[PDB]
Amino acid sequence: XXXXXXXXXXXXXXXXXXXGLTELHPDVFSTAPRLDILHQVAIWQKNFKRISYAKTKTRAEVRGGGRKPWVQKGSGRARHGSIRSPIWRGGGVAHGPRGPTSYYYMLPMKVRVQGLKVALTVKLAQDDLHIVDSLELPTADPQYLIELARYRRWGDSVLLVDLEHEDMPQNVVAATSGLKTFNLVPAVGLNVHSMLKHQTLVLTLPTVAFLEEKLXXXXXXXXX
Amino acid sequence: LRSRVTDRYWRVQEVLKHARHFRGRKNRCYRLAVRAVTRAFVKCTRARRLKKRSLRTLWINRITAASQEHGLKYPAFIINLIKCQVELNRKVLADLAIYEPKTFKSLAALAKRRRXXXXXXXX
Amino acid sequence: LFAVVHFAGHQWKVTAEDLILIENELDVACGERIRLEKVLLVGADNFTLLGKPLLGKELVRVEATVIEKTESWPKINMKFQKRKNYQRKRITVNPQTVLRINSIEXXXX
Amino acid sequence: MHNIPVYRDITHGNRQMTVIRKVEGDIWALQKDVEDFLSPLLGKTPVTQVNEVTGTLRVKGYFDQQLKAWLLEKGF
Amino acid sequence: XXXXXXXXXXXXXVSLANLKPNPGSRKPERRPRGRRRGRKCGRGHKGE
RNA sequence: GAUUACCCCUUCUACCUUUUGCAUAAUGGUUUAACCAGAAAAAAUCUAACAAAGAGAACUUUAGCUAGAUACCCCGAAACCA
Repeated sequence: XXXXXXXXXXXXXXXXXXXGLTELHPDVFSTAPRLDILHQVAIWQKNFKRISYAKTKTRAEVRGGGRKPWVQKGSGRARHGSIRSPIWRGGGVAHGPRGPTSYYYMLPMKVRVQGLKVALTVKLAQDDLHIVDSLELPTADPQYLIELARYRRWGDSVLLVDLEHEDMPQNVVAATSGLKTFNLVPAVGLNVHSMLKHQTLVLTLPTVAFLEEKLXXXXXXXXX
Repeated sequence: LRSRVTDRYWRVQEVLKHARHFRGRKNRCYRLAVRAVTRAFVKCTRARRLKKRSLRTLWINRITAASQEHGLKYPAFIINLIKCQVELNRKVLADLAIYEPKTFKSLAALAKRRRXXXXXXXX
Repeated sequence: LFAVVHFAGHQWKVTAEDLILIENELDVACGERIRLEKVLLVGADNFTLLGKPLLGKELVRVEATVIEKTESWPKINMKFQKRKNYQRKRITVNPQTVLRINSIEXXXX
Repeated sequence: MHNIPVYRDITHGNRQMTVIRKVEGDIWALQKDVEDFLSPLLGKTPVTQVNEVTGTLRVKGYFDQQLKAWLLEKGF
Repeated sequence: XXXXXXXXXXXXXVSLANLKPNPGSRKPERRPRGRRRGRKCGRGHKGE
C-alpha cells in the first residue's frame, strides 16, 4: 500500500508567513490522470447548459400562400410551386434548426465522479493545490487581498473553497466584491468546472475533510 | 449561421488572377476563366510531354543535314556511332553539328572508315 | 577548348567560366570543389579526343565549383477526365543545383 | 471483493480475444513474465501492451485459467 | 510510474485548450460535399 | 512549348446532363453577383466507466452493461375532396 503524504501549510494570512505544518493523507490521488474523462465531463458540462433556442421557419410555417404563381406549361418560365419554397428567396430552410431539441444527456455517476477525482489529482500534483487550517480577513479590503496574492506569490487565478456558506461574513463580503482573480464557493458546492476554470486551488481543513469523505464514499461505492 | 463572406470572392479573385492575359470574357468572367484554365493545364502537361519529341525531331533533322553535307545519311551515321560505342546524345551532337564542324567531320570520317572497313571485310 | 561531361543521366557541353544547372542535389556542400568525368574533349587547335565508353582519368580532367542549390519556378500539373468527374491538381517544384565550371585540365601523355 | 479484473473481449461475433488490466506494480515486468511463461506452452509469445493512462495486456490464445491462477497465487 | 513521470516535468498546467481526446475517440463525420463521390451522395445513378 | 517587351508556324474534337457510345446537328446555360438541394442508432464497428455486474429505484446480463462518437437530399404535375 502506497501512502501519499501531502504537507499542509497553515497560513495566518496576516503577512510574511509561509510557516505551518499539518500531515495530510490524500488517498483520493490517482496514478495517471485521465484526459478523456476530463474532456467528456467538460463537454457534457458545456452541453446541458445549452438553451437550444435556435429557431427558423420551414416552407410549411411560412406566412406565404400555397397558390401557383403561373401555369405549368406554355408560360415559358420554369416549373414552380408555392413561393415559400426553399428554392425561392422568400422561403426558409428545410434542414434548419427550427425543429427544437435537447443537447444534454445522462452521464454515468462513476464517470463524473472519477472526473472530479482525477481533476483534483491534477490540481494536486501540479503544486497548485494548497491546504490550510482556516482563513482570516480582518481588514477586508481589495488592496489587502491583491497585495497578499502578490507578496505570497499565488497563482494568476485562485479558486478559494473554504466556507460552509453558513458563517464568516467578514471574508465573503470582501472576497465576493469586485474581484476577478479570486472566486468564492462553498465546500458543498465544489465542482470540477470551477476547478478547471482556475489555475490554482486553495482548500481549508473542513473543506478537505468533507471532500475526502465524499470522494472516499463514492470511490468505495464505485469499487463495491 | 455562417456566411458566404470573402471566400468565394477570393477564390474567384485567384482564378481571375491566373486568368490574366487571356482573351475576352475568359480574363473577366469566372466560369470561362476556369474552363480555360483546365484546358491550359492539360495543354501544359501534354506540350511538356511532347516538347522532348519536338526537340528530338529537330535535333535529328539538324544532324541529318550536317551528315548529308558530308555525303552520308542520318541512319548510317547513327549505326556507325553505335558500333563506335558512342553514347553521345543527339542534342550535343547537333550542337557540334552547328558550332564545331571539325568534330562532326572527324566523326563522319571515322564513320566512313568503319563502313569501308566493314564493306571490305565482308567481301 | 571545350569538354563534354555526363551527370544525372544527362550529357552536357561544358566550357570554362560557364554556369550549368543540374537536377536536384549532388549531396555536396556549397562552396566545395568537385570533379566530373569526361565523355568528350575538343581542343580549339582542332585536336579532338574521344574515349569509349569513357575518357582518360590521367589524360584529362574536369573541375567545377558548386555555387548553391536553387529551386526552379513551380510547375502546375493537372489531370482531367471528361465526365468522369476526375480532376487532380498538383503543383511540383523541381530542385536544382548551380555549378560553376572553373578548370578544364589537359595534360600530355 | 473479487480478485483481479478479467476482460473477455469480443472483436466480432464468432471471434474472441483476451484482455487484462493493470493492477499492481509496473506493466513491463509482468508482461515479460507473461511472455516467458506463455512461450513454452503456446510455442510463441504474441504479447502486446496498450498503455494510455492505464494499460491493457493482449495475447493470442486462451490462458485465462492460468492467468487467474497466477494472479491469485502471486497476490497482486 | 506515470505519476512520477507526470510530476517530474513541468507542464503547461493543462489549460482547457490543452484538452485532447484519445485516438479514435470521436469519429470525423463524413460530409457528402466533395469530388470524392460525385453528385450522387453515394446513392448511385437514378433508380428508386 | 518556342519566340520577340506584341503576332504568324507547330501540338489539341466546349462544359454539363443523359447514355452501349456525344465536339456532336441529343440535353441545360446571355453574362455577373447572390440565393439554392443527405438533418433519423436498433443490431453493429469504435473510444471510455465498472464488472458477474452495469445503469441517478428503469431494464439488460453463460462478459456483460452504461455513455459518447459513425450511415437513408430538394423542385414539378394533370387531378380528388371540403
